[PDB]
Amino acid sequence: NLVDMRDVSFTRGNRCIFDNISLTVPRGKITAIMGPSGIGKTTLLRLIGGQIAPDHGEILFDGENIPAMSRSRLYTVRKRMSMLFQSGALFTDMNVFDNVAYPLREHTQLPAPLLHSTVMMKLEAVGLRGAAKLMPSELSGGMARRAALARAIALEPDLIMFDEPFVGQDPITMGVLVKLISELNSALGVTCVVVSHDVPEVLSIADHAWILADKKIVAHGSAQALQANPDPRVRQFLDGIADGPVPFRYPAGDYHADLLP
Amino acid sequence: ANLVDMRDVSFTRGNRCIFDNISLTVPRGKITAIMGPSGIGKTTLLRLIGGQIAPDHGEILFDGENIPAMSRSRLYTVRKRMSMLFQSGALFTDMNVFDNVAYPLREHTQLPAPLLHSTVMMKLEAVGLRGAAKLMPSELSGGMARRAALARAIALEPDLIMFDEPFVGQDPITMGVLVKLISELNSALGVTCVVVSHDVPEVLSIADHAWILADKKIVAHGSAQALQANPDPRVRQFLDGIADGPVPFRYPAGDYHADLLP
Amino acid sequence: MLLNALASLGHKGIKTLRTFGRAGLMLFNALVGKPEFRKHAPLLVRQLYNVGVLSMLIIVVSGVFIGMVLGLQGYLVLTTYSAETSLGMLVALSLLRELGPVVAALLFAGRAGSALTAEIGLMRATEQLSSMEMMAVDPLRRVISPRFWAGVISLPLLTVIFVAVGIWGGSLVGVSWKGIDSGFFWSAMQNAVDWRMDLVNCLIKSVVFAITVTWISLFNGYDAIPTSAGISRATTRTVVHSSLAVLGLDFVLTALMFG
Amino acid sequence: MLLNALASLGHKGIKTLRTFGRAGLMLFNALVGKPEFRKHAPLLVRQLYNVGVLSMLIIVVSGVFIGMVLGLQGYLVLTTYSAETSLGMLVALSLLRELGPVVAALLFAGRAGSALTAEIGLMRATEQLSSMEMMAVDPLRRVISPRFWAGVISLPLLTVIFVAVGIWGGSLVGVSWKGIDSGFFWSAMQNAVDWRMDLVNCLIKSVVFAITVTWISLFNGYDAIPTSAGISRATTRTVVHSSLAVLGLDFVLTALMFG
Amino acid sequence: ESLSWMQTGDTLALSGELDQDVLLPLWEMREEAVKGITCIDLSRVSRVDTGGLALLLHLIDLAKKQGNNVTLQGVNDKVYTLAKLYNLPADVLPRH
Amino acid sequence: MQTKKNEIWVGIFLLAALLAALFVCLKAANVTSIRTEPTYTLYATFDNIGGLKARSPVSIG
Repeated sequence: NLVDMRDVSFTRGNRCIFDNISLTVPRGKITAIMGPSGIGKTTLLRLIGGQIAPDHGEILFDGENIPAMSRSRLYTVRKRMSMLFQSGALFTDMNVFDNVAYPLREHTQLPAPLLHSTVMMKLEAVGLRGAAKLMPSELSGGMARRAALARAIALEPDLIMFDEPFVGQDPITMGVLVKLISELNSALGVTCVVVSHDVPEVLSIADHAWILADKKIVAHGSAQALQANPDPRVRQFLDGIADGPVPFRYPAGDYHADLLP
Repeated sequence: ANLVDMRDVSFTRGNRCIFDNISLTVPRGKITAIMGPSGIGKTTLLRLIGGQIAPDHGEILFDGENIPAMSRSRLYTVRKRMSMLFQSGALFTDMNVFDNVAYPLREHTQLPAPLLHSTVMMKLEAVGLRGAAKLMPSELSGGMARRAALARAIALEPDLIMFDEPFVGQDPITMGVLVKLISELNSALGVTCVVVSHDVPEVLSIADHAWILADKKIVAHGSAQALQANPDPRVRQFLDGIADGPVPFRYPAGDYHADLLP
Repeated sequence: MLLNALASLGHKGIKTLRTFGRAGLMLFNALVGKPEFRKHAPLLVRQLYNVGVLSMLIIVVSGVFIGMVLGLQGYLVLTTYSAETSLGMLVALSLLRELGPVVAALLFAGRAGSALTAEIGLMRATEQLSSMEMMAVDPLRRVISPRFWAGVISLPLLTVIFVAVGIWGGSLVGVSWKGIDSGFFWSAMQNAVDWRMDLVNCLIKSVVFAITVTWISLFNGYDAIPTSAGISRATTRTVVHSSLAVLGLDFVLTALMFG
Repeated sequence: MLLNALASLGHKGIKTLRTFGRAGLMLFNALVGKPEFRKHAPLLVRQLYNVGVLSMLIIVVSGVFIGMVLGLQGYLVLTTYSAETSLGMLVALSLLRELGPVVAALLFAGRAGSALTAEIGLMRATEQLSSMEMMAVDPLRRVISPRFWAGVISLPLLTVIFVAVGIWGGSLVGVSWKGIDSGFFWSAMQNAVDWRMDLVNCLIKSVVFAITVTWISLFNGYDAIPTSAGISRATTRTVVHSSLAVLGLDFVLTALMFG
Repeated sequence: ESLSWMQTGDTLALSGELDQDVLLPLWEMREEAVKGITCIDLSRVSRVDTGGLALLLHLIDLAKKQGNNVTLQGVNDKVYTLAKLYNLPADVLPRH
Repeated sequence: MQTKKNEIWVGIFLLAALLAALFVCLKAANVTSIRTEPTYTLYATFDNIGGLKARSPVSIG
């Protein structure tokens, strides 16, 4: 196991997010952490990277403390994470060729003719070799998300975190991003963490599902044992039904007192 | 018979051509689904029926009357019977949710003051937002703002509701609510819904006639059953998430032996 | 180069005529139309709080900060001249002829002029102006017309507050430690101040400085790309255009009615 | 009324102390780190083009207009004492004392100060600073450290261009339009032969008014809501906070150097 | 687009079509219209919108305070279809 | 406690600084507002007052 979130609990000043949740992911596997909108699915990956510190709890980085090394030591662990974001996380003041080689000019010591042979072939893994001298503002929504995948494999990481991928896109580019995770899991040997909410496509590539409901952990089954779970909260996050544990209708607010008078 | 009957119309920009040669019809009482891949101007297709932009040479009808050949006062007499819905929710933030629903139900109307308070409360129960009427619209979520503006579209009882890609980036919890209110309001009010969302297991489940616009043309005008069993490399590429095919998975280029080693 | 040298300069002249041609066409449809008097009566009060009331805090606190520096620097230049009683012809005459509608217009474009452009730009990204066309109402007469009349009647009203506080601000730094009385400072101020000379002519140049500022704030808010970068590009565009429209018209308005 | 009235003041008293808490902590962790001179050597020239070179289309073309209105309005007021000899006296003395680092600061914060907030705020909306924080590179040294130094050394370099466009801008009404060329105009301009007055004190006020503008321009862009409305809100509040920082501190900087 | 309502045999016979633009002769003269009405029958209607259905709900509250009840017969298809969509409670005139 | 006690402790400290701020701007701004003078006039006789106007101060010694 890479990260061991035992008793982590995140609570803001107004509304709390996590209260005694538990996450477990092994190495070389794909684990999808699904959940509805409204809850802090973006802030779940921030605790692994160490950008914010939790109130009560710890993240065990395979025998190493995450929020206890904030003095010139978190940067040595952050070089092998390469967190991928939902929107375009690449810079707009340069071309897309300098975005992929951006961790290669400050961390690795590679010459200039050797850098052109290790970055141009990284774009062939995502299929963007011909689009190398193009501006990031000229790319589309699905094309700019694939440029951040070549930047994620620029330092050979061990735990890639996909913060809401292939959401709000066409099914042409949605079938591309689901295939690139399976090609980078077996041929490279990395761990992918997906926190998307799209049900009928993330279960075909993942090996562990973690459905969040009532801001707690209610499901910890696999990709095949999740559909046979007799739970009212787990099955409501499946194929579309309106009624369930959460109500789509607002409760009784004295409808007879404001309709006729 | 039909309602729109869109003839051969085009819409070309200064550098990019969006529509070249299309032919589409919309019947009365049915739900028309016009879906396709992203990148093309799917938003500008609904703008031609309303009349916000100037199209190319063509002729579109609205119950027999030509839409772009209208005056200023003649266009507003037919644009109040459509009440299209946008993606993120085009609701005003300078007022509450109770005054946001009855925005066309107050200016050009003949309803008195005590009868106007009962009309909004009946329309808010059709979408499930009766209790959410005394708060700011900025406090609502993404899926909650689509149902607040859905009750605004059924204020003047329209006949052609045009959805601008709904439930495209929401959770599956609220996705079952938006897919239920379209099929419920179609049989209860007799309105025609136009959904341009590219969700092949969601839009096809509530529609009876689909349209595919892949190469800027009408390539498939079948029903919800004959679309999945149509042998064609272009229509089957959009279905079930096919990566390789007519769409280039790689970028079109060459000289692979000239950019890797040198 | 000579044949290709006009390919970059001649194309900018076509878009310049289309830019200024759309500003005059938008203002013609927003003013000349149906006389909506009873309908636009609560709309003018709503658009007077964020333009007149919310921009009143900056001009009041800067009115005492424009007289305490002008009245203190004006005391050292009049040293060894025996003209300490003529302070009213320097702190009150320059705040009405040179300053006044020039400095307050630069603060109007930063607080009220900059926020008026970002308000329409935020409603264009959410397509709130396009939804008014589906409700069979005029979008140029409901969201643009109450915002033009609320800015043309506020900046001449905010100019008098910038003058009267700045006159009292010059009297605050005047009799503070100099030892002068309150009879000599208000004696030379009454001279050369009459009708159609300084008080009326300040109100004449103030309403011209209110149309040209609010015209740019409503045009760039209506002509912007509906994205995250188009609103911020048009927000900073109105501050540069109003800085050249106020200071650029200062040389024109000085040649007519000197004083 | 002792507990209900003081309940709302506690929410606006703690957050105001935390407003200046993150403003001083961000600037502190940008210069006390490791010193690199060759790493930010291409990064400093890139940020100097946006702040200093693109801001030349507002200060230079309007600095002549401020120099022109100081000759027209400064001629009819002195028709009975000195109409030709003291024409170039009030132009060179006012532009080098209070019109130099103050009037050009409103033009610097309107173009290079307002867009600096929207540049940092756009990176937090599409998550650009968070992706740079996920590497081993300090995010407070790539977008803060070369951008703060490109605004500190830019405004004194832009003030002298504003001075040279004001003295020469007042020369079109001196040597022309019923005036003398160099006999009575330029002879009364070198009365300040001391190097301390109008040269050091003009450069001192230009450095102080450059740090206080770029600090708020980098604070509102770094602390904003990651949405479309949070970037436009911090752009408006930057111009208001910078205008009170160059006018409220103008009375402070004058009271010890001109009194 | 005409409101041809009559009250002779203590039964309000609504004719024409109920819309959101013709409600002035029926809303102002509503206090002396219903005083002892126990049965309301309508036949000459085609479609009832949301604004037309809001007038029928206000006539029930004016009759419940008098002491007696009221039953309605002759329902169309469009009346009860929009009643199930708007989720009317049990404190109003039911589907009997 | 400690969630509202610190707000009133910093609340009464700000009103202590607010009322002290009005005491600084009390000797220069509040001129001819509370310090009045009794009203009894005299009469003089001259041939020409020169450049004398209204609100001209008189002085003895």
